[PDB]
Amino acid sequence: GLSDGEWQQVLNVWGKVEADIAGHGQEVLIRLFTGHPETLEKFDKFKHLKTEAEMKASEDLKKHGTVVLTALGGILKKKGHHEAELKPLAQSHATKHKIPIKYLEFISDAIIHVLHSKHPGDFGADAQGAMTKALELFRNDIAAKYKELGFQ
Ligand code: HEM
Repeated sequence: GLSDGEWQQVLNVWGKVEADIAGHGQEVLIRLFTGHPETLEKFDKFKHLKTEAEMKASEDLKKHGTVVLTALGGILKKKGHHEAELKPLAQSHATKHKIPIKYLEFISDAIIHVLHSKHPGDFGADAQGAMTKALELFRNDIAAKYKELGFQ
């Protein structure tokens, strides 16, 4: 549950991501895969990437980064009213992709990391607080659908 002020910050920060959605998406996935290599194993089309150089050079990884952040942005722009947007993602990630909620925690923190890296001194304390809350909300609503499905 975010305030309007907080949502305003979130969508303000998001404007940064939208100026370069592929570059941000790329760096988030790279930060995830290198921070937590077990996550790479969930992708049959990235599992071949051994090195970070190969990750950086991967146009298909950048492509998927675009897909992921496009979906997250659509959800964020709903300001919490994202049940229709979120339900199919929860279902596919639980039932088809089999992604534990721990990995959503991982990518949440990775987004925070990337924003500081790409915008040092331009991602203030209030901004981080708002973005973190928004990602927690997202995660918590997925977690509810996971529980429903009995998925661990
Ligand atoms: C912000 C969090 C995330 C968002 C918004 C997101 C969004 C999406 C979308 C829109 C797709 C394609 C449609 C679909 O299959 O439902 C997808 C596919 C996929 N996602 Fe996620 N995802 C997120 C996090 C993760 C994480 C943390 C993992 C694994 C560690 C993951 C694993 C996958 C895999 C394996 C696919 C299918 C890839 C393929 O073979 O095309 N996702 N995701």
